[PDB]
Amino acid sequence: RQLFVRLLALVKWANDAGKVEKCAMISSFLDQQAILFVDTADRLASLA
Amino acid sequence: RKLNMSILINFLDLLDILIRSPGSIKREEKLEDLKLLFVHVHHLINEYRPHQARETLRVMMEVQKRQRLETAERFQKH
Repeated sequence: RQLFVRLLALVKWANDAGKVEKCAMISSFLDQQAILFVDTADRLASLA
Repeated sequence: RKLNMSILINFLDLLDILIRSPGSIKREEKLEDLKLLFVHVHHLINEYRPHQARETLRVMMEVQKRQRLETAERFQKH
């Protein structure tokens, strides 16, 4: 019964896995763009 | 000096833009163009222009000798 309840909870959590992964990818892309811009600015400043 | 101040202002503006809109990926490419400006920067602010004025100072060098000649004039007064 505990195993079946855990499987049901995992299924209920994965029911929104598509939206979860989409939002995570959007956040990761935004953070990567921000980090890339900051790194480019810092590299240009250090070079100059 | 005005161009350096403008470059600093533009760098501050680009930093503010990257903090406000970080989707720019070509900004670093402009740094490559700075290399061209770096060529001009090869004679920017430190230790190359005064030498040219030293050319005129070359004449003044002989004037310094004339100053010594001024002291030599005292020998004539002797």
